[PDB]
Amino acid sequence: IIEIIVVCALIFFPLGYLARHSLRRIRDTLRLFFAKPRYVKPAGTLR
Amino acid sequence: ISDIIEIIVVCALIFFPLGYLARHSLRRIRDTLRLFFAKPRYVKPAGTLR
Amino acid sequence: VDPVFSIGISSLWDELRHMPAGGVWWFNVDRHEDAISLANQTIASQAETAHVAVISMDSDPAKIFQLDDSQGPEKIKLFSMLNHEKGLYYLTRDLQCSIDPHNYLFILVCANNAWQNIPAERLRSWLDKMNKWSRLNHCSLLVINPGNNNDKQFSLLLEEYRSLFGLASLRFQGDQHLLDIAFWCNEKGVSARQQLSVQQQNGIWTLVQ
Amino acid sequence: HCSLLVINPGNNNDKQFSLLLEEYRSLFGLASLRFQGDQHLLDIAFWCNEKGVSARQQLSVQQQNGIWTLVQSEEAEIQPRSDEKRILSNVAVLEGAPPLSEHWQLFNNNEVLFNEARTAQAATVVFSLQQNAQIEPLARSIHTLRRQRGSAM
Repeated sequence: IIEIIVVCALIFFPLGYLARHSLRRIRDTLRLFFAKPRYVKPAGTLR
Repeated sequence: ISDIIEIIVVCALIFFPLGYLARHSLRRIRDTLRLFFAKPRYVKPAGTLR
Repeated sequence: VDPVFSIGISSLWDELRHMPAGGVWWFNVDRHEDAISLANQTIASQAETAHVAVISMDSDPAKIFQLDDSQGPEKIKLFSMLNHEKGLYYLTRDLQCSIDPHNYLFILVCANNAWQNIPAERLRSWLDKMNKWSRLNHCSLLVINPGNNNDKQFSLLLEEYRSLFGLASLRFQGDQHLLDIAFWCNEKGVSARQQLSVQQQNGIWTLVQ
Repeated sequence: HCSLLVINPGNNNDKQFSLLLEEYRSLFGLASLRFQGDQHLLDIAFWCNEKGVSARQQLSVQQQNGIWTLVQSEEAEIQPRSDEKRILSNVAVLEGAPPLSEHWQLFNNNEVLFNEARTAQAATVVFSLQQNAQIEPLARSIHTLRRQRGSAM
């Protein structure tokens, strides 16, 4: 009931703090995945 | 059971911005606390040696 | 721990060759062929384990930038952009999308008089953001600009010596070229206002002592 | 927008000195003063301000009655030459002709010109002489400029 509600509250608090601390990491991973190069397009790894 | 899960999810969400806004304004909160009182320790101003 | 890289001029002192990753260095050259030759010699002068990228404008980079078969890294990550200011504006995000930029060297060979249209304020902002990004992601950026009358731009670059970590220029003098090292900051110390002469022998920049 | 002046008394900071040499990104300028019996040798590895960057300069200073005075070797390199192309000339030098380039800055007389040239380091200063009465003051101004702004001018 209210007890388990407060448990979940605590959990999501530092959980949301750690997620915020990794803001830069999240941003970089998302940029790598979605991958929008608007003007600079990799021509190709040359040998 | 269904109502329990619903309330769980609600609490989860609300505490996400609660912990997202706490971190976002964290730097500003420390600043505000400082001028309130905090504790000017260690280094102590001697005086205005005119 | 982060490796240091070298500039592509032979017979040159290590005090003016090494660029520790995590800053911005700037180069000016008088002619486009000089820019491309210097870029190719820099690429051929890198360590095997190093990670190097090249960004070019108004051309297909696979046909203008070469690699020596005896020295240098196994492969390089060529890039290409429009001959426009927006390409330089987005460079950071565009490179982050396709590459993890930690411990990398970026050679940016612009077109002839490409940096002529960029206003002074936006150039200052670009240099500041590039310096901050370089310190944040531990990457080094080398800029090679073939131009003629960048005296106002060169004074602008000198005023921004905090953003840059080294500014040098290359001027054509008929049979030899003059290297003017405004300043340089590397692992072995800091230099200030040297003048050195370098020649092009068989396409290789060799310092004449 | 605050400046910090770190004064470090030390004897065996060789490792610390090498660390500070590597620490360019956090230090505008690293300066060392060494006592050598009668005079102090000032060794500035690098130094930066609004007038440029100077690197690897060794100078000699002496403490006379508690004051720090530079030795008469006051002709040491003014390393930065950022205004090597700026031409600071009296308006009379150009006999009504337009300024030749963007590098030409004109001045009304040889007193505003002297004031502006007290801040230059490698510029060309062109004075205009029209009377014999202004030879001694011009000589004094030239003397002050040469004895303070170095040989690059």
